[PDB]
Order: sequence, then C-alpha cells, then structure tokens
Amino acid sequence: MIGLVGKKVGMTRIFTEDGVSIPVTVIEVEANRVTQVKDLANDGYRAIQVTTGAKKANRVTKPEAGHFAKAGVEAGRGLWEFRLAEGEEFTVGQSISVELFADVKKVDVTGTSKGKGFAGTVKRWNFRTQDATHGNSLSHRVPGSIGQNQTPGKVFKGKKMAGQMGNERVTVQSLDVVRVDAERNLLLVKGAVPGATGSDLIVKPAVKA
Amino acid sequence: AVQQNKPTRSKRGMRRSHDALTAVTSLSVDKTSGEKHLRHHITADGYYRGRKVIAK
Amino acid sequence: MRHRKSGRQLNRNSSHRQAMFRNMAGSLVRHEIIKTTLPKAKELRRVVEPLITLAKTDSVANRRLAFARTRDNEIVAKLFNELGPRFASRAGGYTRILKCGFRAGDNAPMAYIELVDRSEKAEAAAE
Amino acid sequence: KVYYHHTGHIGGIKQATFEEMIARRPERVIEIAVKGMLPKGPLGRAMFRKLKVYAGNEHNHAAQQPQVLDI
Amino acid sequence: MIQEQTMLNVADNSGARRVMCIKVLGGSHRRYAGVGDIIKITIKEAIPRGKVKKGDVLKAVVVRTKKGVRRPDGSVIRFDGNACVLLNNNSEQPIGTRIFGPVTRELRSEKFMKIISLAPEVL
Amino acid sequence: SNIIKQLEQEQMKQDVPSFRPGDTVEVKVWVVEGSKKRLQAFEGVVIAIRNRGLHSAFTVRKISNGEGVERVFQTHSPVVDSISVKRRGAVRKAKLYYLRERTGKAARIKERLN
RNA sequence: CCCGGCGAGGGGAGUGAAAAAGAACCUGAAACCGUGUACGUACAAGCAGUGGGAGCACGCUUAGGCGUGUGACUGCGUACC
RNA sequence: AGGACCGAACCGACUAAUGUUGAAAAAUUAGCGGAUGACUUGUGGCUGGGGGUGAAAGGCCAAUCAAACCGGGAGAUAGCU
RNA sequence: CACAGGUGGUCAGGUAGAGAAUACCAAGGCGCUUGAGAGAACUCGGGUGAAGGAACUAGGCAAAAUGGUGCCGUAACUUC
RNA sequence: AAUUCCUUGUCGGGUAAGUUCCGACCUGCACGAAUGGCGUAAUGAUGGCCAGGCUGUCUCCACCCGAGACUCAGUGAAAUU
RNA sequence: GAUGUCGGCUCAUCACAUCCUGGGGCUGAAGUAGGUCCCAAGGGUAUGGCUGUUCGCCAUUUAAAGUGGUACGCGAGCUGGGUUUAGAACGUCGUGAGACAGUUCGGUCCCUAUCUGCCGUGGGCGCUGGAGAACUGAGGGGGGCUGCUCCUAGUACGAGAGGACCGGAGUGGACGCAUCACUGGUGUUCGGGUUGUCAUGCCAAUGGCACUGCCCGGUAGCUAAAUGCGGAAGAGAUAAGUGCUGAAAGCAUCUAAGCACGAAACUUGCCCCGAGAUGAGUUCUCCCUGACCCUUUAAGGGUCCUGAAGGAACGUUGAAGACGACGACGUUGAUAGGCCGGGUGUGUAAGCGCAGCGAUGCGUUGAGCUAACCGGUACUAAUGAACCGUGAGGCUUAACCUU
Repeated sequence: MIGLVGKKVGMTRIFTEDGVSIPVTVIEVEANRVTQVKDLANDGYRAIQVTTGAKKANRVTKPEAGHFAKAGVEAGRGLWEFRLAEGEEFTVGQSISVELFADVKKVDVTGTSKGKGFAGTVKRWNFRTQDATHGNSLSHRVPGSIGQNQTPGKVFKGKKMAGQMGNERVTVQSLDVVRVDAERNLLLVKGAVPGATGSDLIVKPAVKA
Repeated sequence: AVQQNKPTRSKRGMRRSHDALTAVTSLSVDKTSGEKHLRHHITADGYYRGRKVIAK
Repeated sequence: MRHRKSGRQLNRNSSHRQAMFRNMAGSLVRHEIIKTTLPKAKELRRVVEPLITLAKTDSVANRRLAFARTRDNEIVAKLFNELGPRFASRAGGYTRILKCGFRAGDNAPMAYIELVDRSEKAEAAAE
Repeated sequence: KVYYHHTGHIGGIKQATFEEMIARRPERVIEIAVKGMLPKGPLGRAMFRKLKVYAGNEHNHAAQQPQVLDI
Repeated sequence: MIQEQTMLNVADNSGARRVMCIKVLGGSHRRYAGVGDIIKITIKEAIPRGKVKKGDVLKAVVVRTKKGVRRPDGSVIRFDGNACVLLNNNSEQPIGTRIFGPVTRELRSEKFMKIISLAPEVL
Repeated sequence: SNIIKQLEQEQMKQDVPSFRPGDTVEVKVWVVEGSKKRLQAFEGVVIAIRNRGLHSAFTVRKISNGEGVERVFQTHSPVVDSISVKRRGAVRKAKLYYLRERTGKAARIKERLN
C-alpha cells in the first residue's frame, strides 16, 4: 500500500483528559488527484502516479503541463509515484485522504531529509571539540584521524567525514500515530517529521512488523 | 605540504580546466530600442525601464 | 545554512552598521539619489521607509523618534513639512532600488537608489 | 563457492550464498565462473562483452536465427 | 549527578550542611542525569542524633534541582538549588522523617506517603 | 497553507482572566493521588508574562518563607480547579527576578491605584 | 600615419646590403610559454619502452603490400648513478 | 630616613591565551614584579678572543657566542668519505 | 621593510576617581591602506551560557572572576 | 623526608579518591650538625594538598559578530623538484 | 644522505581462539541452578583519583566490566608530560672534572594538500532525433544489542524447600536517527534601563561613542542539557545436535542414498543511494513532417531559408546550500523590501495637564514601539529581447505495411 504526500505545518503540546500532555506534530492531509494510474497491463511495471497538491505553476514546461492536463486538473505542485499491494487500484476519482490512517496505529514516515546547510565536520557526527588551550598547533577543533598507517595505506569507505546531507529521505520507521481527525483533516503524529517547518513530506503507513 | 617530483605540463593544464573563464552566451539589446545594453542592469542613459540612472 | 531567516548584518559591528546607515541616510534626504552595494542598498531602503511612515502626519512624538534614529536637523525639517504630505498617499514603497551594475573600484554588485516619484535629478557626474 | 569480496565496509570477510547466485541474477553462476578464465584487466573486458545468458529460456535473438551448438 | 563528583545540599534531619554525590543511579554509561533520576550519596558531615554518620554510603532521590524538574504536563517546578533526601540503601522510602526546603508535586505517590505530606514548609 | 503560527491563535482560550506582571493570584489544583480525590492551593506572586497560545501558564513564585520555589501551572490543564485574580501589583518590568532570594514579605504587593 | 590618458608597447609609411641589423639592435641553441596542422584521448589503467597493428594525411608507392608521420587497440615487460 | 610597599608615566617579562612558511631580534593581549632605589639612565671614555668583563649562566663581547672578525700561513691534514 | 620591536630632555586643560590608573574628552595628532560579500566548516580575534565547578590536562587558565572609598567587626602566628 | 636499593613501605587524615601531599614508626637507604643541623616571623611573579568564590578548559555542546578560508575584484609568493 | 620511542583522548579499523542474548550435547544433570560444553563477527561492551603511564591501589556503575593486531593504530591531530633534561639542587660517589634507568622545580615540535585515498559537490561525454517528468532493481551498505518483572508456569519433576523456555506484554539501559512544541541555551537584524563625556543654539527631553559601552528581558531560527523512537512478524539454506528409515559391517548406527526438525550469523524480510546494467531499461508527458552544391557517402562537408519542445546565461531571491546544483520565480509575478491583519516580545513613547519641598510620580497611554514566521497588498524592482537547440532522425535477419 501507498503513502500520502503531506505538509509539515504545525507543532503542538496538546492536553488530554488525564492531566497528561502529548507533544505532537500536525500534518495537513490533502486528497490524491490521479494522473493515469499506471499498472502491469503494460510491462513489468507496477506503481500509481499521484499529485496531492497545486502551484500557481505559471513557469512550468509543457511535459509537466500536459501531465496535469490528463490528471485531476490542479496545475500541480509536482509528480510523486508509489508502489502498491493487494491487487490493482480503482483508477479514477480515487481521492485517498484521512481514511488511509483510520486503521493505521504506527507509520514509517519517509522524509525529504533535513536541510541543515553544511552539517559537515565535527557537528553532523557529534564528535568531541579538541582542547581550546595548550597551544595545540593551529587547532581549537578537529574531527580525528580517518585511517591508520602504511599496512592498509588508505582511508576505508563509510567513514563519518565532512559534506552536506544530499537531502535523500531519512525514515525513522514505526513511530505512533496518536490520532486521525477527519473533516478538519489533521493527522496528529507523535514523533517529528524531517526538515525545517513549512517542508513537504511523505507520511506513508508502516512497512514493518 | 611539498611535492614528490616536478609535475608534467599536461597536469598543470587539466588542473586549470574548470577554473577557466566561461562564455557569456551572447548579449542583450533593449526590447524597445536600438540602444545597447548591459544585461538586466541599467545603461549609461538610464535605459532598462526608462527613468534615469548613472549620470557620469 | 541560514534557514527560515531574513535580512543582513553586512561588514561590521552594530555601532558601525548604525553609524554608516546614519551617514548614508543623512546623505539620502539631501541628495535625492545615491549608489551602493545591493545587500547595503536594501538595508538603506529598509531604514528610510519607516522614517517616512512616522512623517505622514504631524505628531510631536513621531517627530521626536525621527530625530532619535537619525539625529540630524536637515532630515527632520525635510521630513513632515516637505516630505510628509508627499508620501502620505502610499502605504509602503515610498522608494525603489534600481540595479545599476557592478562597482568600478572592484566589482561588488551595486544598485542606484531612487525615490518613487523622483524625476527631477542632477545630470552632474559621479565616481 | 561463497564468492569472497570486501567492497569497503564492516568487520568480517564478506560472502554470498550459492543459492543467491541461482535465485537472483540467475546467469551469475556461469558468469563469474567463465570470468576467471579471461586475461588480467582490460583484454578480459574486451573478450567478455560478447557473452550473454539472460534469466533463462526467454532469449531475444530470435530474429538473428542463432546457430545451434552441441557440447 | 550532572558531572562526576558534585556536592549538594542536605534535605533531611539525618545529617548536616552538605553532602557529595558519588554516582548517578538508574542506569550506566551515563554522564548526565534526567530530572526523575535516583542519585548515590556519601555523607561528608552528619549530625550526632540523625539517622546516619560521616562516610556511610547510601542511595537517595532528588527533591530539588536548580535546573528544574518535570514530567506530567512537561511544566517545571524550578528551584533555588540542588537538594537530596537519602533513601534506605536496599529497602526504599526516605530515611529521614523531616524534609528541609521546598518539594516537588511529582513525588505524590504510594511510595512517598511519608515525605510530601509533612507540615514544615511548601505543602 | 495559512495554518503555520495560526494554530497557536486557534487553540488559544478566551475565557481567561486579564493580567499585568506582579499580579498575585491563586492556583487551586488537585493532588490526584492513590484512591482519594482531594484539592490544594498555591498563592504568591507571578514573576512572568504568560500568553503562549495553547502552552499559556501561570508562572507563580511563592517566595514567602523558606528558600525560593517557582511553580508553573498550565492554564489548559484539566486538573486546574479555580483561578482568582486578587491583588494587582506593580513592578514596571516584565519580570520580577531580583526578588528570588528574598522570601520575607516579597509576595504581598499592593493594589496599584490611580 | 593608426591605436591609448598627456601613457606603455607594437604596426603601417619611409630608411639600409641587411631591421629574419629597429636602438637591451652581432648569427643563435636548450630550458621557457604559446599558436597552427595532422592524427589521438568518454568499455576507459602501472618506468610510458619494446613487439604486433585497424585507421588516417602526404610520397605519380614505379600498386607490388612499401616510405614518412601519427595511431584506436593489445601480447611482453621492474629507471640510471 | 628607608637596599619597604599598591602603582602609572618609565623599565622588565614569573605565568597564561595566541603566534610558530609571525608584523616580531617572544612580540602581542591579560594576569604580574622593580619605579622615595643595589631603580630607571642621557652624554663622553676604556680593557681585544681560552683575552677581556661577570651579585655565576662555562653569561656577554658590531642584528651572533661552552670558542668574535678579517688578512697571511693554506692547496693544514685525512690514516677517511 | 612606511617592521604591532628599541629609544634621552622639556611643557602641562576637563567629569568620576587616590593620580600622569583607567571609559570618554578640550587644543591637536590621526584612519597603522586590500575591499565588499557570505550569517559555510574551520583558523585567528571578539561575545555568551542551564546544571555542575577543573570533574579538561603534565598543569586553573589568557575569555570570565578579585580590585575603589566611607564605616562596623576582626583569627591562629609576629622580630609588631 | 623536595633524601628510602626494596617501595606506589606501614598506619591515620584529607578524600567519591590518593604512586603525590602531610603526620607518626623503625622492620633506620647510604639521614646527621658550616655543599651545615633543630626552629621562626617577615618576604617571593616560588612548589604540593584541600574546600569554598568564580569561570565553555570540560562533562556536552549550541548560537552570534568580524578578519582570513570561502564568494566577487586586484596583485601574486613558498617549502619543494 | 633518518623506516622516529612510551601511556591516554578524539577519531578509528580489521582477526574470533565470544564479555553477553541466542540454538544444542553430556553430567557424578530429577527440575532449577551449576560443573562440563560445541556453533556463532551480528550488536551493545562504564567513571573519578593519585602516577609521565598502560598495569596498580581505592571509591564507584551495570546484567556486564571482553580476547588480538595495526611505523606495538592515530606528533604533514592533540598533551609532548616522561624518556635525553643542557641549568639548579636533594640523595650518592671520587683529590677532581662528572655521573646515576634513585630524586625534586619550571621550560619550545615545524610543514598553506602537487599525485594518492576518503566524504561531499560540480564540469565533459554517452544510452541512437531531441526534450522534460516519474521510476524498476542488476548492485552495495544501514538497523541488528541487552536488563527488568507480569503472564507463560507453582506445572512436569522432587523427600522437601524449590521449579524453566518459547510466545504475548509493558518498560529501563546502551546504540542510531530525526525534531524545536515542551524545557533550557543563544539570538551585534526587537524592546527597555543606565554610568560618563561629547552633542542637538540652551534646558525640560534626546542622541554619537565607550568590547554588541555596560546591564536586564527577547522573536523566528538553530540546538541538547530537552523532545519522539526503531531495534520486526515471517521465509530459506543450515551449524553443533535429536532422529526416523538404512548401508559400508545380514545388524547396529545423526548419513552414505532417503525424509521431519534444528541460532540473532549467512540468503533475506525492515531502511537507503542506484541503468555507464555498453547486455545502457521500462513507462509517461511535449515538439520539430524545407531545399541545393560536393566528396570517403548506414555518412560527412558546405549554404540559403530557418530552428519547435526545451535549455543556459542573466535576475530578484528561497522553508535548498561553500561554489554550484536543487527550488520559488522576472509583471502570467507574494521572489524580496516597504506596508496592512495575525503569531510571539517589551514595560508605559516626546509633548501636555496635575500633584509635590524637588528628584520624581500619576491621568492622557494596558501606552508606544516590534526581527527572521504566516497570509494579504503589484506600492516597488526584476526590457523579460537575443542566443544554443532545427525541418520526423542507421544497418541487417525475422514479423508487418499490395512487401
């Protein structure tokens, strides 16, 4: 089963009857407007192409415009597609919204990664800050040696060094849905959504057992 | 640091290849005149969207 | 990085940023037209437009404030009496920055600054 | 035959089962068996680029009309 | 406590003046404590008619933190200093019969029916 | 959408008594406890501005006796029973921080008058 | 006489046997940096050399499988003191 | 009165941060001690290299000191590289 | 070297303050010449910290912290 | 012991603790009366130990400003080979 | 003609002869528990003191305090502290100079990254016309730990006390990732208070400057000391091991044929980058259907006419970031500043009236002033031209177009 492309829009410490407060993150649910709903009638391919959103989209290219023109006609924000399960999909006017979260207790959450600039040396990997004293040679902060000696004579792959994030996804996996609330369209999730505020996301129902 | 040997002159040229001065992709003229431009900035006659700039 | 921010600190400490902006704005109200760097030209726009806002109507406190941020006598006489009724009829955009080109002495990207209704201007040269 | 390699990560020698070579990329049992019979680096890449196996018994040189060969 | 060592104030009629934290309890590979943590104290002073004497090693609990304390609504009760009432070193509940200084409203449970219901101050 | 920072104003309650810094007040609350529902009070001086949308709270400092304690009671909390305004005292500051160590006759400010 | 700030530097016009003698001027290497041509560099690797060589320009190939220069590609292969 | 003191101006540099292909002849910035004295110190002068001069470090003796500088001996010598 | 180095004499205005400490300042000198921009790591300079209080390190340690005058009250040791 | 081959001696004390520090013992290193001894006030930019003031040195790190790095413009080195 | 040493941190990496969970035999093992005991690199694996220092001693955490290598990891990182210690001096020895693997006092490492690796990023080319959009998985890593008690279960078994695992479960601890509402932190782009001189002609008032002058509060952002939280059901191939059916050896036997079962490792499942996968992918969405001169012509060269879809420079600039790229987007425009409604800050704006012995306070004013965030407003600045991109785009078998 597919995901809902949300928007990160709100964070609230909300009260409950029992004198306990819950920090929560608030995702505004939009309905999926289908493009073509591609299926495995044609090739070995199986995924459903969805636009949950819109833009003024006065500067877009014709290959992007005819794509919204055959869809739900909403000058779309962009093109997201999703792998699917449990048989082929109902292909027109389908309008997947708050109902997806009606039986889902826990969600995966697939982010747009985290948009923290440079992130990079020392900070991103939470390393120690070298001594700020003792006349340490042109050095008040350093990450630490990335190899060993001539015997391997190299730096091994996968070491935590430097760089920007590259803004991939980052999935927390299996964090709780507190509630879903229809007609107001609020999905309260208990954990955080990746990125700064105002970001886009995918919140997709959990994969994991 | 230092270096091992004095390096070959093909190396010195590969090393500069991305740092070379890059093409301007042609030039601008005004949409509404035969006065020459400076692209998406204002000329010596104030010309872009009229008024006046740069009375030197 | 700089996420979910705006505006600018340019080249120095608060006192210098204040003193420079006083110099440059004090010069604006008397000369009508100036040239500076594009980040700097924006901070100038953002300094002068709130001084005009106080000045639309006479009001002794709004005259005191205008004398407090730029403590020069040439601007507070120009404000309110001359310059108050002029910009009275707009609600923001009393001035525009015109992106004039690069700086001759080095290259720092530059804008000419020019009042919204400015059409009378010296034709004398600048360096 | 567990195909020992050390691409760049994590403690241990690494491996892949004999079952991987048939369940996934099903050619691969014959491929990295004829691979080791070709010379050093570059020439052995130039020899190689003529072999194909596919997933098996779904082959796509129908139009060329292939010469059959018995071993 | 929050650093290794850390001297804090005595909060019961068991001893006198100040006492030194030797370890944090309620985990390991810890450098820092949460608010709801159980502390390990040594007594560096004591009082001749208290429950204890100098250099006896005990278990204890926080009654004030200068940083402040929280749990149910996440709102803090923030205090003027760190302070600790000693527990029994194996059989639980406080050792002292009196509290000295303020208290939290998070200690209001079956296992403290002795120590938050006292009259002397901050009831 | 338009919801960002707007959801703090939407949640914010309106049946809330008016306030100025140094206002004394009393928070009555429950103890909750193991088998019995009983109530209890705290009075003193409010040392800080409130208004935090939903997160708005009375930050009372008691500072009457003993060593200083600040208590934060959240206005929207279901276990908060009743709120009297009482006396309206002056400070000419947003905050009262200089009175932290003094507990003797510091939480008893006067009505401010004209 | 042309260009440029009154500049620096060069060219044209004109001088001489000669400026491929232009004022630091004698003819003039090599290092030195750059142009122009040929042909090369994106299934692509190590003393860059040796052996085999598609291809391509020029040489009436005297066409008699060659000469010249370059050279995809690749067997083999560890500088001098 | 004072081989006294806190302390500029005036002089030094115990320690600390920095510098270390520095601005630097350890300077800078901060803690610090001499300055009512065996202190700080301008001018003119003098002793010449295992020799001077030393409240002592085998200190300092023309941007330099457990061996100054130059001119001759001098192509020292080398059993050695 | 227009070296953040070294270097004798003379004259002596203001508020607070013990004064020629030290923030500013009257007459006066004078901008120790790259600039503007980025709100990147980081390097150097400069600023701040919950709670702790050197626990960092061979080592408190420059940032930060002491500092002035009026007055009470004043220890073990002392050649006072 | 600013002294101990063994040894980080023994015991008490400080102490979250104690190879250091301080006191007592001799089972005494090679202690021991002018490279002087016992003992002492004053004085030091003078050593170790302790708790308290205080502090981003640190636990444990976050953020701001500026010159470099970096961006744009100018000029344009060096260890090395 | 320099292969240069000790211990610790930061940062590591590789071998398993495994500290521990886990699966299994034996037992002088009833069960439990322990003694004995094999498979297993997957994962977690504590802190302060004194000493130059690993080891020590002592106080201490947890279920726990591992094994081995790495110029005996890591001075073109750190302490360079010890080790050489030149000076001094203790202790010691000799006529003496000077010494000590006895000792006490402070006191110096320098290298801007050329080739190479690593991580992050762009440029050039190619997937067969071009362009733009989603995307599959050949490939290769991330996560993988582990206490607690409830149930399971007071039951088999044992004289009696007692008495376990798998599975469901909540929850702690370590580890990993995001995050900024909560709680702190900072916030030289916001407010206020205040010392001094200098200043606004002068005062009441107010302002340049003094490290952001000093001092107290501070939005949004960012951030751990605060916040949420996975660590998985299931599958195969098995290991040690219990066998059945059965031979070598008429039988017996875990084995050899044969078949049920048997661990977190391993193939995975859960997570992520990924078609340069040249064996170059599918699928979606847009657009271009003119001509001659010449030569080696699946073609290339040259030219008139003529170039769409799209791109880039350029531009303001961002919820994206070194630069780029990515992204909003250039009057079709909320991009950014002003400006208006709203979030959230501060502490009562100059003047005036009034009271007072004046400083000063109080009514006008719950004032005024106000930053990043959110929505509006075209008020304002982004000529919005030209240009690079072209006229439907290979051979050959098979299948198709009268073929």
